[PDB]
Parts: sequence; C-alpha cells; structure tokens
Amino acid sequence: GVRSVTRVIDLLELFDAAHPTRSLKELVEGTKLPKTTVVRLVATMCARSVLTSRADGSYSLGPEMLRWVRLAGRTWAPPEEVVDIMRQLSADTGETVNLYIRQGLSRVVVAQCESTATVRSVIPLGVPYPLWAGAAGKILLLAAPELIDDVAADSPHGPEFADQLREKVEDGRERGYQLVHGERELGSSGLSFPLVDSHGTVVAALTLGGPTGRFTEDRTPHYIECTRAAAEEISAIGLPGL
Amino acid sequence: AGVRSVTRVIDLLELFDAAHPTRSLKELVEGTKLPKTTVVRLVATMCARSVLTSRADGSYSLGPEMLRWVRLAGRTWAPPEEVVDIMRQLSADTGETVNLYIRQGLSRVVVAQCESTATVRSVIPLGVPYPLWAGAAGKILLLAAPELIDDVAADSPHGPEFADQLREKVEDGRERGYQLVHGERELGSSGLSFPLVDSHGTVVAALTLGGPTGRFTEDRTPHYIECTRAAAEEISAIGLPGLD
Repeated sequence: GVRSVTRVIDLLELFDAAHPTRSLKELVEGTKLPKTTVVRLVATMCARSVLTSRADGSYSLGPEMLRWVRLAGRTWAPPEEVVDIMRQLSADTGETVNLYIRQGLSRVVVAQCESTATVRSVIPLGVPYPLWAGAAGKILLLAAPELIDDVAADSPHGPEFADQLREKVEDGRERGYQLVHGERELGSSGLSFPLVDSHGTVVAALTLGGPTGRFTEDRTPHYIECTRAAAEEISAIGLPGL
Repeated sequence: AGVRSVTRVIDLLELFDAAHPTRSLKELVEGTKLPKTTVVRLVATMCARSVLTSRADGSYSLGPEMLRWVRLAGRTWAPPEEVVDIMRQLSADTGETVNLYIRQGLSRVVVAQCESTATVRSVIPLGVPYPLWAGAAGKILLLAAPELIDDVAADSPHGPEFADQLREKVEDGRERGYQLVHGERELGSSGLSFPLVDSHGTVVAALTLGGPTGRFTEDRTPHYIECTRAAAEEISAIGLPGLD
C-alpha cells in the first residue's frame, strides 16, 4: 500500500506483551528500515503522543495510541452474554474459544476466551492469519465463494488447489462445521461453526483451537455438541457490530 | 512526504473517539480538510491493513488490527504516578490498604493498590475478579450500571427478595456519596468506597479502603471518610486515562 503508512504500522506491530518497550536500535532492526527514516517517524509519533519517550531512552505506546486501542476494544467486544457463552464453552471443553471474522484474504480473532490448559491455543487477538488453512477459514469462506480462487492462489498449494478448497468449504456447509487437524501448524487442531446474521449469512466463525491430541474422536463429539449449541445461541443473541 | 502521510493517518484516527466510534468517508474528509482522493487512498491502505473496517452502513470503525495491542495495554496500565502518590498517602493517613477497583463484566477487579504496613490488613490480589454483590466497592461500581443489578443479584448465594435490597443500598450510596459496609465480604472485614468519575461525572472506578472491622470504629471512620473523600476528589480532578 502507501509505504510510509505500511512502515508506521510495521513499527507499531513491534510493540506487544512480550516487548512492551522498544529501543531505537530494536525498531530499526525490526523494521529493516534505515535509522534516519526510523528516527523521523519515531519523532513524529512522539510529537503526536502515539509513542512515549521513556526515561530509559526506550519507547512505548503513547496515550493517543492507547485511546484508539481501548476504543477498538469496545467496538469489537461482543455483548456480555455472548462473552459468557464463550467462557462457559471454554470451561466445558477445556479449549480456548476464538471468535474469528474475515478481513480481505485473512481471518482474525476479535474475541477470545482462553482455557486454563497449559498447552492451549493462544493465537493473538487482532493478528491476521490466512484463510487457506484451518477450520475457521473454511467456515468464513461460506460467505465468500468469490474469494476461493484468490485464497487458493495465496496458499502454498497455489491456484490449482481452488477446486479442492471449494469442495472442503462445501463439505463444511453440509456438515455445519469444520473439524481440521494439523493444517495450520503441526499439533494444532480446530473445530469451527458458523455464526449467522438474521439473513443466515455467515458473519463470523466460532472456533475451538488447541492441541490435536485433545481433538481425538473420543472427545470431539462432546466438543461438537457444546460448540453447536453455543453458536446457535450467539447467532440468536446477535452480534450487533458485525 | 513519508512523514506527511503518517500525519494524515494520525489525523484520520484522531477523528475516532468514544462519542464517534464510526465515521463515514464524508466525515473523514470534513474533519481533516484533506482532498477526498487523498482520504480515499489512505482509508484503502488502512482497511487493507485492518486498522479500519468498512461497515455495511457505509461508515468505518477502527478495525481488528488495533485489538492486537489490547493485551499489552491491559498489562502495562497504571494510574498517573500522582494518583498513586495520593493513594499511598491515603494508606499512610488511614492505616488501611487502598484498592482502586473497576468493573469488568459482573465482577470487580483491583487494578491498583497501596497496602498499609499493618500486620492485619486487606490483601486482595490484583486483577482477580470478585463478585459485585458483596462489599462497598461493588455497590459504588453499580452506580454506573443499574441495568446489571438483577444479574449480579442472581449471581449471589442469596434468595429472590435480594435484587430489590441490593438496588436500594446502591441508591443509598448515591445519596450519601460513599459506601461504608461491615462483614459483607467476610466476617471481620469492612470497607469504605468512594466513586472516582470521568470529566462527565460518570463512575469509572471506586476508591476503596478495606481492613479489619475493629479499625473501622465510630472514632476512626469520620477521619477515614474525610481522607478518602479528599483523595477521591483529587484523583477525579487529575483523571484516570484508560478508565477515564
């Protein structure tokens, strides 16, 4: 896209829970950008309170940036009753529950209830992942038949994979869910059900993700019974901001 | 040039706020006075990156990208250091642990704390959700959320006549300006809570003393109330960015 805007966002994405502050050196090294470019961008963000210059010489997110993060948090937060349903589903299954939407050719988690299991899905909120792998992507594609060829072209299987991706999406339509093992990343499995608006359009994918050794055939019937009831309940409650 | 685009991106994001959570393209043009073709191009790059999301009603909200800093923001949130100073002095002045609570769903959560040096004191853990149906802080937080009282009441271990009771005590707090309760949370504990408000006067947090009932005596509570009232007023004057 627009280069300098790509770069500021690239820079901001370096700040996360594990890296709450960042030196000039770290921002340069993580952006691959030139120091003189990074120095100017950082000074601009500082001036506008998008970043804060700290006493140790490092930087952190500034008050303006935190204001937007809070606002987006409220924009995307499901109703409290929907969060309660997700929390009960995580407890009932012992798996992290992710509520994904599509943005372009990506899927992104916009609400999450982690389980207490020490090995579990902790896919980060707000980070784009591809549509071509995993259960949620193929559920979101039920509402985007026109994107299937572009998603296959985006996948490492390449354009010729479009027909089989189309088939898999349609299999999910008939079953009413996707249960997939080790497509995204070895050891990882996902079960996803569609969340629908009043028109029956699929607007989001309610998904359990976790270690494939807990998504075994003796356990998934229960996962399926609980997740289906939850997705039906959340669809009926409605997700106003979608 | 590169910096010009970045200022424009900031100028556009600045038009999103609590009162205007979504903006149409016309609003983004009017609010920035940028040429429409310039705004269209920047909004395109922003949507492609999920910084903004195009909605069906033609408007844009902040998009899911921004959620990727939610966990970081939560973990590093702290009150202004001048607010921590006031809480610390309140703890010294009363001899009690000072808790700053907010509501999260149907729960109260301590998000900042200044413990006293007393060997018997309140030592509630930070960031652990506790119920809203017992104690002074819970009834102060429910000042901003009367629509939640019934559900909070159903969450208690109490009988069906308790919704009404809770509703009445929350109201008594609104009239008096604080809550002072004994033995609700557990035997031997007491709590005094004052509202902390945003600029509008909405209750966003509850400044709270908790400790042994035997220190919340007739002789002591007037001074506890006088100190906590002043501190709350001072903290609300300073403001609580992140809560409001």
